[PDB]
Amino acid sequence: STGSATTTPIDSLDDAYITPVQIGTPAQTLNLDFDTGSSDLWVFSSETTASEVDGQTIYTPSKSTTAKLLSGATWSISYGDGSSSSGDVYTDTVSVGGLTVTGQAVESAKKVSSSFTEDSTIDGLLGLAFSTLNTVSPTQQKTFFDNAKASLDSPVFTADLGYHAPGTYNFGFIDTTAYTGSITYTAVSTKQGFWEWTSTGYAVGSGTFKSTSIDGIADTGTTLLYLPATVVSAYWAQVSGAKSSSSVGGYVFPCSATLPSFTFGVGSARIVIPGDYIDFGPISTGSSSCFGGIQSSAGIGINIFGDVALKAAFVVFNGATTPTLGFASK
Repeated sequence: STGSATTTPIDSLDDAYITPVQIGTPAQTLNLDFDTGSSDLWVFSSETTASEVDGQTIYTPSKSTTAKLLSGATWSISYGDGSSSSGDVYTDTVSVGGLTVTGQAVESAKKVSSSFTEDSTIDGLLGLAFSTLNTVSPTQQKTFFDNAKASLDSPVFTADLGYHAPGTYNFGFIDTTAYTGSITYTAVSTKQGFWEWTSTGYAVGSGTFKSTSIDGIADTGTTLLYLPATVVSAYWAQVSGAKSSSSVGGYVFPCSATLPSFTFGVGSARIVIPGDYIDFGPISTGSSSCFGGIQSSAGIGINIFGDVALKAAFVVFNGATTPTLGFASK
């Protein structure tokens, strides 16, 4: 089997991407944030505290003939931005782009933090990291990809995120029309439950490539590119008027400035992030100060190749017995 679904930016800045997902029988379609940095599929639901729902589409398991309570199961998750959610668990039929999993754990939110309530466009998350990070207790649950894997033509999914435009998540096949050149594959460590890999270095604009190992994760659920302070300083030093602002919480730059590209290494290959991808707009409405898309990972404890980086590539998440990551230009 295979599946193929379009993923769409939630706003004009690509702050996140939503993908439609069919849950239950008859289908209830919710727009989920596909997140290769976590491993829970959770949704706004008929069980979510009423005051914490504001515009989202909810899953109502009582209206699904295939929903079954996963008796005794609870879940609770916190994300790197300080947001959180928790609740109980059903199993149900879940389809993505024509690919169907029966018996998928669908984690129903009883509580969500304000960040989730305030974002009307995201109805929940669909985790695509390794199932060892899944928070369901007492019985850890598998991700949608883990459950689908054996049925797939090939044990892979691919992320092809758009810049200010829709893109594609494919399951079970590599679309050879969707990228240029070849796909370069690189080793993955699963020890922390992430798609964790080592970049071979970087360049800023037309500058010379610096060979240096940068360990980090491929995370579709993080918006920006978070790298070591040395790397990030070298980038913003090439932007006139850029500064790190403690009050704003990162590097900002005048919107009149030209942003250089940023290149990162994948083995001997190179992925170029165009300068425009690094512009995340005014820090507040009407401001001439713009928020940067490359920020320091200092204090996160890990480097994160988020959407800013991933959307410059066609990315293969290879879930073979020994997982690997592939990157191609596009």
